[PDB]
Amino acid sequence: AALVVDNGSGMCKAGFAGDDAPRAVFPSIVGRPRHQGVMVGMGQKDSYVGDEAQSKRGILTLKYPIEHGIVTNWDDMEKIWHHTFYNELRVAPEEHPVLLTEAPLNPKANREKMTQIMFETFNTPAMYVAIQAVLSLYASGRTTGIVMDSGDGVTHTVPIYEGYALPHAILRLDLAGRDLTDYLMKILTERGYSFTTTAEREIVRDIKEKLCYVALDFEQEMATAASSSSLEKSYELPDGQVITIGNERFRCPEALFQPSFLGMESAGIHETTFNSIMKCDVDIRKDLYANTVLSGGTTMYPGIADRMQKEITALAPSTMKIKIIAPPERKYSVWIGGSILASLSTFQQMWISKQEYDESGPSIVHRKCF
Amino acid sequence: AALVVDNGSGMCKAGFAGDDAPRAVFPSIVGRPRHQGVMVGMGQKDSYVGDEAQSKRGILTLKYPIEHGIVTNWDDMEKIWHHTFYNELRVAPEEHPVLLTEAPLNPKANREKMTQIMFETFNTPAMYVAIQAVLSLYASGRTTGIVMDSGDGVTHTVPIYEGYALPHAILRLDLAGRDLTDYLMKILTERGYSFTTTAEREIVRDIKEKLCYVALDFEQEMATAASSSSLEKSYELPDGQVITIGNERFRCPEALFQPSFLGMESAGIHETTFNSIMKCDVDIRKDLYANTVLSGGTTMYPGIADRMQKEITALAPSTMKIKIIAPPERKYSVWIGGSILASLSTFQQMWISKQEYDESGPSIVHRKCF
Amino acid sequence: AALVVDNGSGMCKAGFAGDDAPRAVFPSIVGRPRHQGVMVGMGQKDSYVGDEAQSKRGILTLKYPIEHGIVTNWDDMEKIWHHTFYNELRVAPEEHPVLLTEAPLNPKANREKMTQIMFETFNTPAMYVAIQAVLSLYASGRTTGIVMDSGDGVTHTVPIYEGYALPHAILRLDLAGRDLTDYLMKILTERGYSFTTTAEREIVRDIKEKLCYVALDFEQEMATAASSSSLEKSYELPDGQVITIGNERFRCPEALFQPSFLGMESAGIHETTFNSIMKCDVDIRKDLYANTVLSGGTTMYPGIADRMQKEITALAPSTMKIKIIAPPERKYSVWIGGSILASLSTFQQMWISKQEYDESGPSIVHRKCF
Amino acid sequence: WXAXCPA
Amino acid sequence: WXAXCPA
Amino acid sequence: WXAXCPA
Ligand SMILES: Nc1ncnc2c1ncn2[C@@H]1O[C@H](COP(=O)(O)OP(=O)(O)O)[C@@H](O)[C@H]1O
Ligand SMILES: Nc1ncnc2c1ncn2[C@@H]1O[C@H](COP(=O)(O)OP(=O)(O)O)[C@@H](O)[C@H]1O
Ligand SMILES: Nc1ncnc2c1ncn2[C@@H]1O[C@H](COP(=O)(O)OP(=O)(O)O)[C@@H](O)[C@H]1O
Ligand SMILES: [Mg+2]
Ligand SMILES: [Mg+2]
Ligand SMILES: [Mg+2]
Repeated sequence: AALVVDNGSGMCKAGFAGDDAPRAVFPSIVGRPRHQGVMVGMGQKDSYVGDEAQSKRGILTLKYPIEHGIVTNWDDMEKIWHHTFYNELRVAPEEHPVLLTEAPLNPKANREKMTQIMFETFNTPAMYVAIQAVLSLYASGRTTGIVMDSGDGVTHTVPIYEGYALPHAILRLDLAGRDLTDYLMKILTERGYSFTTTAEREIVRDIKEKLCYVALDFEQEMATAASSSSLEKSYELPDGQVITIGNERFRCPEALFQPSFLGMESAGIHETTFNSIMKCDVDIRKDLYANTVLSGGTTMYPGIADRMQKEITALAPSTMKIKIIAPPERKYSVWIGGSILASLSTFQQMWISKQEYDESGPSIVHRKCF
Repeated sequence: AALVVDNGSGMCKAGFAGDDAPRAVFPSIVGRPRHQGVMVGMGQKDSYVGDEAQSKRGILTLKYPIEHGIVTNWDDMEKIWHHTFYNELRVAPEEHPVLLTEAPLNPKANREKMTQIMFETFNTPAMYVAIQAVLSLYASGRTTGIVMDSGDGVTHTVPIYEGYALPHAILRLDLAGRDLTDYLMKILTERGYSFTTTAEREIVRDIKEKLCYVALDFEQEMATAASSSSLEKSYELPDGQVITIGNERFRCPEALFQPSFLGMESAGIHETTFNSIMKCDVDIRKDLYANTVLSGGTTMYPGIADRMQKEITALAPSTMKIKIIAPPERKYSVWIGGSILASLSTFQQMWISKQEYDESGPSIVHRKCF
Repeated sequence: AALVVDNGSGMCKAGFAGDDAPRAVFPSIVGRPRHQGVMVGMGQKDSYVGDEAQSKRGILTLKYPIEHGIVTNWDDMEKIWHHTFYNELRVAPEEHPVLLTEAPLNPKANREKMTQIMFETFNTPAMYVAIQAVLSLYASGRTTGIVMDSGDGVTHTVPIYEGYALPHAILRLDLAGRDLTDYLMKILTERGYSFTTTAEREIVRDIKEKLCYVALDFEQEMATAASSSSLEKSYELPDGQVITIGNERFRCPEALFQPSFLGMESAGIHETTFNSIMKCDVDIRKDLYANTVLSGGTTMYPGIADRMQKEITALAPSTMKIKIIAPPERKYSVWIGGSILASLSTFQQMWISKQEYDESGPSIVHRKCF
Repeated sequence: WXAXCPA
Repeated sequence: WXAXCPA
Repeated sequence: WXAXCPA
C-alpha cells in the first residue's frame, strides 16, 4: 500500500490508497503551554499536536506551522508528521511510499525541504509531490476543466485541459477562510463581542462553518436586514453565553467577491476566474466554461455556487454556457483524487527512488515532480 | 518517612507521609501569663504552647503567631515547631525532609524566613513549600477545577486546568473565620452577652462550630426568625450559664456573601469565584463550572454548598450545570493532599537539598518553588 | 464657541475651541457612599463626581463609568456631562456645537447612544464624533505617520498616510494603564504591602506616576537591582507611613513589552506597532517608519522612547532610520488637536445638524462619522 | 464587552 | 502587612 | 514570505 498525506494550511488528512475516506481527520496545530506546570501527576508533555491540543486549547499557545500554504516552521512540522504516522495512522513509514500535496506557485525552498525530510527522517521507500488543485479534478472524474480551490491560506485558480495543467494561466490569490476569520471578528466587535487570542479564534472558526452563508444579492439583502428580524440567529458559546448575529451572516462570505472590504487591491474570486480563462486558447475556452469545479472547505457556504454562477454570467458573454459543478463531498476531493492516483498502476514509474534522491540530493524534486 | 507539617492561620496539622489522618492535631496558639505565681515553682514555664495553653487559656494572654497567613512574630513560631517535633510527633527532624504549606500571593519575605531557620535550627535534610489550594485538589484525586480554600485567616481561590495553574487569575480575599468571629464579637452584644478578651474569644469560636449554619435565603429567614422562635438554640457556657441565639445563627455565615456588613469593600466569596473564573479563558470555563472544589474549616457550615450553588447559577448562564464538590473530610484535605505528594517517587527529584541552600542562600526558595 | 470634550476611561478634558489647554481637568469617576449619613446639618448628596469624589474617596465606592473606552453605565455617563457643562464649563450646550472623541473598533451601539442622549437631553446645535488617535496627529501638525495612543483603557494604533486612513491595518490592544495599576498592585504584595479596595487603587495610581520608569535593558537591570539598593526609592503615603520600592519600578512598565506576565497572549506594544505597519504596504512603510507618534498618559514613562526605538530597531530593517516623536505635551495632544479641528473653517460642513438627526435618527452617525 | 472581556 | 491591613 | 506578506 501507499500512504496519502495532504498537508493543509489548517486541516491535514491522511489515509490509504484505494480508500474512499481519509483515515485520520485532525487539524494541523501545535501549541505550547504558556503557563507553568504545577502538578507532577500526569505527563504534561512539552507540546501537543492535533485533536490533543483542541481538547486543552484554553491553556495552549496555538500556532499554525504552515501559512499561505508555506511551511514557516519546519521544527514544528515534523511533529505533525511524526504524530500522523505513529499515533493516528500507527504505521511504519519505511515500508510504504507516501505522497504529499502542495499549492501551485510555491517557493522552491518549500518543496525541496520536505523531500529532504522524507528521505532522511522517515526514510520512506518512495515519494511524490503533486499540486493540490489538479488532484481535485480527478475526484470529479474529469480531465478537462478548471478547479476553484479555496482552503485556508491559498485560493488558486488553475485550468486543466489534459492530464497536465497549464502553468501559465495559474492565478493564485492569498484570500481564503483564515482571512475571513480575521474579517468577521473585527466586524463582530460592532455587536459587542471581543475575540483576540488564538484560542477563541477556533471558536470564531466554528461560527463561520455553521451560520455564514452567501447572499445572492448583497445590495438587496442588506436592505432586507435593515428591517431587523427574520435573519438573526442565536449561537451558544462554549462559556454558555448566547450571541445573536445580524447582517454579518452574509457580509463576511461576500468579501470573496469584493476584496475592497479587506484592503487588498486584487479582484474578487468571481473575477479572477474570468482572468484565468482569458489567458488560455479560444478553442479550449468553450470546454472550461462548462467544466467549472469548486473545491476546498471555503466553498462550503450555502448558495455559493448560485451567486458564483450569476456573477460569471454577467462578465461572460451570453453565447457560452456556464455550469458550476459542486459535488457534495468536495471537502476531501484533494485526498480522494490522490487515492485514485496512488491506486493507478501507471504511477509506479513516477515514484522517486531513495537511490535516485541520493545521487541528485533534494534538487531532484524540481525536475521529476510537478 | 517524610514529615508533613501544615501551619495554619488558626490550626496546625502535622503527621507522617503515606497516612490518612494527621497524627498530631493541636491549636496554633502561644500565650503567656499576665499575672505572677504566688505559689512555688512546680513547673510554671515562661510560655505554654499547643493544647496546654487551651487548658489554661483563662490565665494566659492568647496571641496567634500567624495572622492572615503571615507570620507577625518569628519568635513564638519557633516555639510551635519546636514543640511539634519533640512533644507531639516525638521524632528527630534531622533525618527526614519536611513539607510546608503557604498561601498564594504572600510576601517573599515570609517564605524565605521559614527556609533559612529550618536549615539552621532543625537542620532538615530537605525541604519544600507547596500551595495550600494545590494540595487540596490532590486529595480529591482530580486534575482540573477551582479550589476554594477558606481557612481561619485567608480565603484564596486557585483555578487549575489539567495540572496547569493560572497565576494571573489567583484572587486572594482577606476574609476568613477569624473575621467571622469578630463579626459575631460585634453582633452578640444586642442580646446582652458581652465578651471582651481574646481568651473569651475562644468560646465564640466554639459556638460558631455548633449552632451557626447557612440559610438558603436570607430575606425570608430574617422575616421568619422575627415572627417565631423555631430557630432559637441554647448554648451552655463553660461556667454553667446557658445562652440563646436566634437570627444570628445564619447572619454570620451570610457575611461570607455580603461583606458590606463588616464594611469591607471586597465582595462575597460567591462573587469572588465568579471574578476568577471570568478572568480565566473562555475555552476552559466549561470544565471548571462542574469541578468546583471546596476546602477549609470555614465552609463546615451546614447548607453552605447548597447556598454556594444558588448564586453561581444566578450569575452564570442558565445553560451550564453547576456542581459543588464537598467531600465530607474536606477539613484536612490539604494535609491528606500533602500526604500523597510526599509518597510520590516523582516528587523526590524536586526536594530542596541542604547543599543547594548552602550555595545559594534563602533566595533559592523563590526559584525552586511556585 | 464650540465645545471640545474628550471623555476618557479614567480622565476627561473639557475646554473651548481655539484655546491651547483644556479648561476643565478633573477625574472621570462617579462614586456613592457605602455608609449611612449621621449628621443632618451637612448637605449630603446622593453621588459625587470628579475631584469632589477624589476629596472624599476614603468614604465613597468609586466606580469608572467607562471601561476599556466603552460606556458600561449610561446613567452615570449623563451625570458626568451634566457636571461638565454646568459646573466646570458653566455654559449652556444649547447654543454651541460640541465635538466628542472615541477609540476605534468600538461597538456601533456605543456611538449610537451618545448621539441620541446629547441631542435629546442637552439639545445641542451639532455634534461630530472623531477617532482619538486621529486627533493626536493634528496637534503634531504632520500629515503622515503612525500614531500610538495608549490611554487608560484602550491601547490603539492607527496608520495615516497623506490624510488617508487604513481601516484594515488598525490594531487595538485592551492593555493600558488601568491594567498596569492592577499589575502594579499584585507585585507590591511581595514586599508586604496590601492594597485591595478601589480607593486604594488611586494611591497605587499615584505611585506609578512618579517612581515607575522604563529601563533600557530589562535583562541587565534585575541583576543590578538584585545586587544593590541604589534603585530603591522612598514614597510617603497620605496617612504618614513611608514606602520603599526596589526592582518593581521597572518591572511594571516592562509588562507593556512583555504581556506574558499578565497572562495575555497579545503581542507587545513594540510588536503590535511593528505588526500594524507590516499590515501596511511597502510603499508607505519608509515614511511611516520616520513618523512614529506616541500619545496617551501611559507613555509618560521616563525612557519609554529609548526603549521603543531600541525594540523596533531589532525588528525593523537595519537600513532604515527609526525616529520617535515625543512632544513634551503629548498628554493633552488629543484635546489640543481637537481645538484645531473646531477652529477649522472647512470643518463647519461636517457638523451633524438637528434636522439630519431628526429625519434619520441615531443611525446617521455611522455614515457621517468614521 | 458582552462576549469576551468585562466591557 | 506593613502598609495596609494589620498583618 | 520573505519579501511580501507574513509568510
Ligand atoms: N461547513 C463549513 N462551512 C464553511 N466553511 C467551512 C466548513 N467546513 C470547513 N470550512 C472551512 O474550510 C477550511 C479547511 O478546508 P480544507 O481545504 O478541507 O482544509 P485546508 O484548508 O487546511 O486544506 C477551514 O478553515 C474552515 O474554515
Ligand atoms: N465544624 C465547624 N463549624 C464551623 N467552623 C469551623 C468548624 N471546624 C472548624 N471551623 C473553623 O474553621 C477555621 C479554619 O479551619 P482549618 O482550615 O481546619 O484551620 P486552618 O485555617 O488553620 O487551616 C478554624 O478557625 C475553625 O474555627
Ligand atoms: N506621569 C505619569 N506617569 C505614568 N503614568 C501616567 C502619568 N500620567 C498619567 N498616567 C496614566 O495614564 C493614564 C491615561 O491618562 P490620560 O491620557 O490623561 O487619560 P485618558 O486615557 O482618559 O486620555 C492614566 O490612567 C494614568 O494612570
Ligand atoms: Mg485545502
Ligand atoms: Mg486553612
Ligand atoms: Mg487616553
